[PDB]
Amino acid sequence: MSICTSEEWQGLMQFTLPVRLCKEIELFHFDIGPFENMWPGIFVYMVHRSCGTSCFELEKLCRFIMSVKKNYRRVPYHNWKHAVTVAHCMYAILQNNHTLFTDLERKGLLIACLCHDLDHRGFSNSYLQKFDHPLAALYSTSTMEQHHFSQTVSILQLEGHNIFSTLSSSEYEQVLEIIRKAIIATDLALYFGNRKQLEEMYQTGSLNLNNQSHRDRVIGLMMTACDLCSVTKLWPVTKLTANDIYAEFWAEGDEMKKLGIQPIPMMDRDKKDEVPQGQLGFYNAVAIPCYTTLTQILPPTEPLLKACRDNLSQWEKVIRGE
Ligand SMILES: COc1cc(F)cc2c1nnc1c2c(-c2ccncc2C)nn1C
Ligand SMILES: [Mg+2]
Ligand SMILES: [Zn+2]
Repeated sequence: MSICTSEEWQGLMQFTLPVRLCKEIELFHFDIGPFENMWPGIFVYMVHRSCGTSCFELEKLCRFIMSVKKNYRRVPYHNWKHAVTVAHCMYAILQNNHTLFTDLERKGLLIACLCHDLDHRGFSNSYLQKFDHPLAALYSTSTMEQHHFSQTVSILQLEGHNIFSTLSSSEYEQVLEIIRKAIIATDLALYFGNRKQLEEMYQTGSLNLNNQSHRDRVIGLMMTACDLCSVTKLWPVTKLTANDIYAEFWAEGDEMKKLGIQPIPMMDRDKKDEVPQGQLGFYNAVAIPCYTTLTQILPPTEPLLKACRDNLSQWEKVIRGE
């Protein structure tokens, strides 16, 4: 696939985060947006503050991050910026609930977050399946998500990027499986089922964090909550992020129009007027339920739901002309 230069990872090793960001990075609403140059360095900081300064060989970690950066395409939304936004939200989740998770879970989850959309071409699973893309022949279900995990393993299996080699054989297999489940849970189709099972478990009082299956379900919803966190930022950031998401949807719809196929309104560039209504529906059907369930299981996660509710109110104000 694609490897980083020696210049790149060496510069990353030298990086020190400014003290004003130290405070701000702990906050859920933190926008990485204005600090592009610092993004690989922000990740290292997060790994170190969550797992410790010596739980990963600095050299190997820097080569990994830099190769991960390289294997993210320059698509409008599913890019390197998205990888770091998702990893930051996970960092904020882990920090506010530190001892609920194991050291192996904290490790794998931050890496799974940075790799979850690895080598995204800007096309949905529906597209790949309907136009019989080689990737759909390889992976029948959760097409992109199984490919993103394949890329993650392939970056690990690269010369001096294998950040986990120093773990036990038992521990290496576990973390690689935590990562597999985490990246697969990021397939939004799987979320709806998972969210309903967790909601029942919470209501009946049967949710037990010591139960592996229950644990894997909670991690899954954390993955979805991190993947959607752009809906959790200040209204001007959230509004701009939706422009990138729709730029990608419209580009996919344009490829269907070129084949004579009419795209769904969401992927139609001619149907922009329907976007505020589409966002309201997504917040009501997907985002609000996700953050609601996450707050019930993990009460410290509450500011995510609070900001989501604020952005929903903003979309209502766009619909009602305010
Ligand atoms: C009608 O609006 C939407 C429809 C939709 F299907 C997905 C999304 C969406 N609106 N905001 C979103 C979506 C996503 C997302 C999540 C996981 N995989 C792919 C994407 C694009 N992230 N964010 C912040
Ligand atoms: Mg994805
Ligand atoms: Zn994603």
